[PDB]
Amino acid sequence: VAESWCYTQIKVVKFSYMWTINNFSFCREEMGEVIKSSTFSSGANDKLKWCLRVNPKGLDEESKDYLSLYLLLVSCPKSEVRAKFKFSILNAKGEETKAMESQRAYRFVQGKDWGFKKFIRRDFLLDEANGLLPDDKLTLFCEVSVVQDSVNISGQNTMNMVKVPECRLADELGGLWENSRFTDCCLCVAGQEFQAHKAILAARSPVFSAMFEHEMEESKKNRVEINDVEPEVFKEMMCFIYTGKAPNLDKMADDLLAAADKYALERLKVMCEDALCSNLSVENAAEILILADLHSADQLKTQAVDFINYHASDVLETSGWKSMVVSHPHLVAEAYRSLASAQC
Amino acid sequence: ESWCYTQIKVVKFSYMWTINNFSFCREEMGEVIKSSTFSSGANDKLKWCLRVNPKGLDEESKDYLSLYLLLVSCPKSEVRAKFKFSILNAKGEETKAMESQRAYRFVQGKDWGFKKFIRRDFLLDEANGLLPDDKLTLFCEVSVVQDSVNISGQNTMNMVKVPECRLADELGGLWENSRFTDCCLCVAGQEFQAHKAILAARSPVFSAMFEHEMEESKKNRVEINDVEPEVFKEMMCFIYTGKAPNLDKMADDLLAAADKYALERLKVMCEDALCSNLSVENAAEILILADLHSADQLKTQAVDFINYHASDVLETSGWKSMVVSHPHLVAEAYRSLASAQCPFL
Repeated sequence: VAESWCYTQIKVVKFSYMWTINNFSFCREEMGEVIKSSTFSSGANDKLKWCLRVNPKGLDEESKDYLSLYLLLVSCPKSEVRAKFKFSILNAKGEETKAMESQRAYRFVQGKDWGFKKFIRRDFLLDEANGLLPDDKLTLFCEVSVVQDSVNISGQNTMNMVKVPECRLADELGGLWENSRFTDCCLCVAGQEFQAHKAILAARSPVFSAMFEHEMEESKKNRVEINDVEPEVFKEMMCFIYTGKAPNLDKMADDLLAAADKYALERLKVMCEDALCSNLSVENAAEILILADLHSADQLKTQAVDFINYHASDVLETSGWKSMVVSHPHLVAEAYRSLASAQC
Repeated sequence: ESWCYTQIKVVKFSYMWTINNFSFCREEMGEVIKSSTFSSGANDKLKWCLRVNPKGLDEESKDYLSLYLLLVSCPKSEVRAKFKFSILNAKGEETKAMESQRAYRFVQGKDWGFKKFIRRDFLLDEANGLLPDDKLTLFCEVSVVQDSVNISGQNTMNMVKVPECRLADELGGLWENSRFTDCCLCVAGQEFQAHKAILAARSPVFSAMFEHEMEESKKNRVEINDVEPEVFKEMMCFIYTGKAPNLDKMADDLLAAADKYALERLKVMCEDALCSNLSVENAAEILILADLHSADQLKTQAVDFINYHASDVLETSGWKSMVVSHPHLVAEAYRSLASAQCPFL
């Protein structure tokens, strides 16, 4: 309807970073002495690289009590990148208070530097009443808004007289479980019967498939001894194997995660990690560390280490952490190495 | 999320210096009191010192006492330093002492400092309380700072990220290894292997006769002749890999196979591929194929194309061939035209 479908959508890659200028009150690398930062990227593939250039005393003498900051593009593929940036003045609580943003999105090319002359006054930063230098530490928050804005669409306005269902590989196999049809062999776990067959299980499971052919199916095809999981978790992985999804996640993520680690099912591991990553807590941190370590969830190890870094004030005395300490010296050694060396 | 950090290392150390009986020292010297060396902070890396001039080295310093600081030893020529000095607050005096405003480069063996301090008699004046037991206490703070930084930081994190979904890898991976050879189907000479449950699920027609309680005999001597082996391989690739890159040039045979196997999905993709294949010279053949295969969507598209391009479609002899061979098609086309064109004589 309406012939054309002009739906021009603007793609804005928004991402922000924060500074840490140690003891700015007496750095005094002024009047042309260049200072750089850590190069940073948006994360969406490696094309864009920025480096800051701060002048405590700005170039030219007109910015005597004023400072000017310039963002420089070190190198990028030639695409005439257009982007927008903003900065702010920060408080002790780490929230932007006096936020100033660039009026327009500035066109960038390789090696070009864009910034505002006399960006901000020196004395207001140095004002004691404003409290912008807690422990003489200066923080500066920047929010980049790189925009591509390169999209052209033509056509088509197909009325779609016939509705085409998508691929039916999952639901057709998903609906066969309750019917329990075409099950050649038996399958019992923890004394409860779950009628399934080894063909599709072998097809959708390399571990069992390797285990299937090697000197069991000749004799013990009908009965296979499974005890690592209770039926409530085995049915969940069964549903995941056939349907391709495990909707009952949050209530039973942990034991599902352990079962996935036993069978080396990476997708189950990461999605259970997603379920449990949001559930990080002071009281539950220790058992999360132990479960991640036993399951070799390195990413969950890192996130839990970060949680301990941010909550060392209270997590350390928790009885779970003490149990981890007495039981798992290696975990606490790793935590000490991370929080000591990387942080300092 | 960067964690810029940007450490700027500074080592603030100090060196108290106290001269016993300062009144008597003014006479038995004219130039310098070379003090002892000192170090602290970073593992005693740097040796520093100082020397006062109770009597001025030069005429300018004859008016004002000079405490002109010196460097003893250092590894690097470039050493930026801020040095502040005062009295050791015996009474209440945290003022009256100056500062070094600008960071100066301290090279090996060189001396640097200030010299305009105080009048000599005023310093010796007891009213100012600068002679505790005839001693001169100093609170000499030195702050060395370094070529900037040690940048980074990074703070690269966005949740945890997940691997690619693994529906197709399991099917494709098993086929490549050629493991679990459940059956050997010999069709057109070439031998093809496959499994039971997946073929039954994807193809209901294959599931039809294998549901009749006979499977072992048929698999050993399966009869497949309506479809060429190449289209069978294309079917295998579409089922397992999930793509049919060369479907465009084999739509007719693949569409016929889908009709035989009652594959609505494959038939739909075949019709869609054939939709963007109509030309001005072979429209009759496409319409005949659509009618034979009961392609309702393709048949309707062909009818619309003919209605639009009848000025040239009827010119070709294919229309006359259809008229002679298929009178019922002409009859129903005329019925549709008359019903659609109610007005006009």
